[PDB]
Amino acid sequence: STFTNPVLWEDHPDLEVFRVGSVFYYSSSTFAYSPGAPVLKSYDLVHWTPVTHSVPRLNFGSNYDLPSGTPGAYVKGIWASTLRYRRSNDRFYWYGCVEGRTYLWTSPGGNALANNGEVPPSAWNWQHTATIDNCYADAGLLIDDDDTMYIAYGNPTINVAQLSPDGTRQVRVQQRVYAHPQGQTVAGARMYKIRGNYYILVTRPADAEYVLRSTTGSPFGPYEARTLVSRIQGPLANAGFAHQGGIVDAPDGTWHYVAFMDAYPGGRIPVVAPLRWTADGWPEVVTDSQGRWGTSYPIPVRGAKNATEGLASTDLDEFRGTRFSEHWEWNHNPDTSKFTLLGGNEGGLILRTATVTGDLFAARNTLTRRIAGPKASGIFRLDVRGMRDGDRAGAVLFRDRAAYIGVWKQGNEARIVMVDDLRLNEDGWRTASTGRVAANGPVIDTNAQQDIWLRIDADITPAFGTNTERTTTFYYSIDGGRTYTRLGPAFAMTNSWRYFTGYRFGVFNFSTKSLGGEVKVKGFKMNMIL
Repeated sequence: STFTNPVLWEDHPDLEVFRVGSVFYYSSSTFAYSPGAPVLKSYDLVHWTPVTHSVPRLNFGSNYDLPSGTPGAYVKGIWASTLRYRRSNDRFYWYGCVEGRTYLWTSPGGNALANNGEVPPSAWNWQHTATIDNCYADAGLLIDDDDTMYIAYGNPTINVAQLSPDGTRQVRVQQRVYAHPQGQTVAGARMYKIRGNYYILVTRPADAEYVLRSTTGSPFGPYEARTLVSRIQGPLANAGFAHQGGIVDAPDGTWHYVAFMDAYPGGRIPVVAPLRWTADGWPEVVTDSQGRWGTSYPIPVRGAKNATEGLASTDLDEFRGTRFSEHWEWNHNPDTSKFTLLGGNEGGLILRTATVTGDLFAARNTLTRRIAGPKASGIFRLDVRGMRDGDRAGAVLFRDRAAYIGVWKQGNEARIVMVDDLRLNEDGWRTASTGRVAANGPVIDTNAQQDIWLRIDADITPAFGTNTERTTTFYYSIDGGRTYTRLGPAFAMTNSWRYFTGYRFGVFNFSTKSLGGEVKVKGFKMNMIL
């Protein structure tokens, strides 16, 4: 029984990982996507499924509601943050520093400590619990063995704060518990209590990870460093280096390092290796026989419990019931008066136009989800009969350099179009270009408007550090999805890391004239391209 890396080919960066009984949990960072801070769940560290988000609506300032176009909160919001489960009061604590203040969101755990780490889906209930006016940049929470809470944080040097018993105030801080001896940057703190001593994992961006250990046995350090990895090769080409992430023990006591790689343009994806502990108390990565991060290893937990999630990344989603599956996040906070999940077996998502603008980056209520790699096709099925003069709705390959296939309603004409050259300026994230119609498809009658399928075939095969840009192509069906027609040129995708998040599939609807129009999203399906 073995596994191959990467363990999940979806963009989940700045991961924190820990175990409660039989369950491992993984928290990632989401910038201005809303809900923020997804939590994934796994029985074996290899098969992961999304189960909740720690921040159901971003409460960090009015810019997160995208009230007035770019730069809005693009590439701000949730950077590296931290999640731990507190057994003493059965509560999960998420901390993340956003624009200079640290926000605490918490949820009960449905008595997880007593049920081998399981949390009933209905028990998650995340609430804003505190705002600490100290910036804990790249925070790593530790809930110590005596139930005192510490947070390691900082960039380019590391500090440790002690919080009050309820976790809402700072009561003590020790500055500079670690500084690199050549003045190089460290960041990305995760903090641990292991075998009677304190350890902090830090990244030397973006090619190394160090393991720090308290020299005095106090959580305040100071800490000495040893290398955990530095410029290690494998397990993927053209994806930078395995770094950052965290370490975690399995129920049988063996330890693992879960790191992530810069697999742009798909984004940043997790890889796992075993760890061994030296006689004198330092962790080391178990490489393959050539000193590389292995492409496969033994399964971390044998005979692990099965799935039943519900929706996998590749399952058909017809928006049944009245909440989104955990795969979906809006670009910025949605205007909840302008969308409706109708619910029931029939499902369907109504998107009413929420913004009047010529600029897709300024539009509210663009709904997005991650692209699984290395190659995947995302298919949205819509009814656009409800569109009004000036509306533009469609399926977008969404990032700072974007393209879409969609429908433009102008007077009484509905026409399929493919638009490219949608660009944000990386310096400041204001809009650089509002797009070019690269090709026109057919005018579509009411019957075709009732059931139009829009398909995006995306290649996110890693190309980081190369001179090759991957391409994506777009297709439409107006015969009930039986055949598809190619529209527009192949779209070259950016390998830039500056926007941080990977390319996503999205659906949007806005007006250049006035509000009032709508489309219904009947469903979404992602198919792996083999």
